[PDB]
Amino acid sequence: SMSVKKPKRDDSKDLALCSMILTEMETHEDAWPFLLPVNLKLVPGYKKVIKKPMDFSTIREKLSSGQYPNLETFALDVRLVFDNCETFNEDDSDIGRAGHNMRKYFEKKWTDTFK
Repeated sequence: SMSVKKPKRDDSKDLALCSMILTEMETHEDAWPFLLPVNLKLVPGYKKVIKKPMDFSTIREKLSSGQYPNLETFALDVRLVFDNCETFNEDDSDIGRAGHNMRKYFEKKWTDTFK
Protein backbone atom coordinates (compact mmCIF):
# COMPACT_ATOMS: atom_id res chain seq x y z
CA SER A 1 0.00 0.00 0.00
CA MET A 2 1.21 3.64 0.32
CA SER A 3 4.91 3.71 1.39
CA VAL A 4 4.70 -0.13 1.89
CA LYS A 5 6.41 -2.17 -0.81
CA LYS A 6 7.45 -5.77 -1.32
CA PRO A 7 11.18 -6.11 -2.14
CA LYS A 8 12.04 -4.98 -5.79
CA ARG A 9 12.29 -8.01 -8.22
CA ASP A 10 14.99 -7.16 -10.81
CA ASP A 11 13.14 -6.77 -14.13
CA SER A 12 16.02 -5.09 -16.02
CA LYS A 13 16.76 -8.23 -18.12
CA ASP A 14 13.11 -9.07 -18.91
CA LEU A 15 13.18 -7.37 -22.37
CA ALA A 16 16.25 -9.30 -23.45
CA LEU A 17 15.03 -12.55 -21.99
CA CYS A 18 11.55 -12.27 -23.68
CA SER A 19 13.44 -11.53 -26.98
CA MET A 20 15.44 -14.70 -26.59
CA ILE A 21 12.39 -16.80 -25.84
CA LEU A 22 10.67 -15.26 -28.88
CA THR A 23 13.76 -16.09 -31.05
CA GLU A 24 13.54 -19.70 -29.91
CA MET A 25 9.82 -19.78 -30.78
CA GLU A 26 10.50 -18.15 -34.18
CA THR A 27 13.10 -20.81 -35.08
CA HIS A 28 11.14 -23.87 -33.88
CA GLU A 29 10.25 -26.09 -36.83
CA ASP A 30 6.55 -26.02 -35.86
CA ALA A 31 6.40 -22.21 -35.83
CA TRP A 32 5.23 -21.94 -39.48
CA PRO A 33 1.47 -21.46 -38.72
CA PHE A 34 2.33 -18.58 -36.33
CA LEU A 35 5.11 -16.59 -38.05
CA LEU A 36 2.86 -14.10 -39.85
CA PRO A 37 -0.63 -12.75 -39.38
CA VAL A 38 -3.45 -14.97 -40.71
CA ASN A 39 -4.50 -13.52 -44.12
CA LEU A 40 -7.98 -12.18 -43.28
CA LYS A 41 -8.92 -11.81 -46.96
CA LEU A 42 -7.96 -15.40 -47.76
CA VAL A 43 -9.13 -17.41 -44.71
CA PRO A 44 -12.87 -17.53 -44.52
CA GLY A 45 -14.29 -17.21 -41.07
CA TYR A 46 -11.11 -15.87 -39.37
CA LYS A 47 -11.89 -12.23 -39.23
CA LYS A 48 -15.32 -12.75 -37.64
CA VAL A 49 -14.46 -15.56 -35.28
CA ILE A 50 -11.01 -14.53 -33.89
CA LYS A 51 -11.60 -11.26 -32.17
CA LYS A 52 -7.94 -10.58 -31.45
CA PRO A 53 -5.52 -12.06 -34.00
CA MET A 54 -1.92 -12.44 -32.83
CA ASP A 55 1.23 -13.91 -34.39
CA PHE A 56 4.99 -13.99 -33.69
CA SER A 57 5.86 -11.17 -36.14
CA THR A 58 3.32 -8.85 -34.44
CA ILE A 59 4.68 -9.81 -31.00
CA ARG A 60 8.18 -9.16 -32.28
CA GLU A 61 7.25 -5.65 -33.54
CA LYS A 62 5.37 -4.86 -30.30
CA LEU A 63 8.43 -6.06 -28.31
CA SER A 64 10.92 -4.09 -30.34
CA SER A 65 8.89 -0.86 -30.03
CA GLY A 66 8.11 -0.85 -26.29
CA GLN A 67 4.54 -1.82 -26.53
CA TYR A 68 4.77 -4.41 -23.69
CA PRO A 69 4.60 -2.69 -20.32
CA ASN A 70 5.80 -5.80 -18.54
CA LEU A 71 6.66 -9.51 -19.08
CA GLU A 72 3.05 -10.62 -18.24
CA THR A 73 1.58 -8.64 -21.10
CA PHE A 74 4.13 -10.35 -23.35
CA ALA A 75 3.07 -13.87 -22.11
CA LEU A 76 -0.62 -12.93 -22.65
CA ASP A 77 0.03 -12.24 -26.42
CA VAL A 78 2.06 -15.43 -26.81
CA ARG A 79 -0.79 -17.44 -25.12
CA LEU A 80 -3.29 -15.59 -27.35
CA VAL A 81 -1.53 -17.02 -30.38
CA PHE A 82 -2.18 -20.54 -29.10
CA ASP A 83 -5.69 -19.89 -27.84
CA ASN A 84 -6.59 -18.52 -31.24
CA CYS A 85 -5.10 -21.58 -32.88
CA GLU A 86 -7.18 -23.93 -30.68
CA THR A 87 -10.32 -21.89 -31.37
CA PHE A 88 -9.92 -22.29 -35.14
CA ASN A 89 -8.15 -25.59 -35.77
CA GLU A 90 -9.02 -29.17 -34.95
CA ASP A 91 -6.63 -30.85 -32.42
CA ASP A 92 -6.04 -33.58 -35.02
CA SER A 93 -4.63 -31.32 -37.80
CA ASP A 94 -1.08 -30.33 -38.53
CA ILE A 95 -1.77 -26.76 -37.37
CA GLY A 96 -3.73 -27.94 -34.30
CA ARG A 97 -0.81 -30.17 -33.22
CA ALA A 98 1.69 -27.39 -33.99
CA GLY A 99 -0.21 -25.16 -31.60
CA HIS A 100 -0.13 -27.59 -28.75
CA ASN A 101 3.55 -28.29 -29.28
CA MET A 102 4.48 -24.60 -29.37
CA ARG A 103 2.45 -23.79 -26.27
CA LYS A 104 4.26 -26.57 -24.39
CA TYR A 105 7.59 -25.34 -25.62
CA PHE A 106 6.80 -21.75 -24.63
CA GLU A 107 5.50 -22.65 -21.13
CA LYS A 108 8.64 -24.54 -20.24
CA LYS A 109 10.93 -21.74 -21.41
CA TRP A 110 8.79 -19.30 -19.45
CA THR A 111 8.99 -21.32 -16.18
CA ASP A 112 12.70 -22.03 -16.55
CA THR A 113 13.56 -18.41 -17.34
CA PHE A 114 11.32 -16.61 -14.84
CA LYS A 115 9.83 -19.03 -12.11
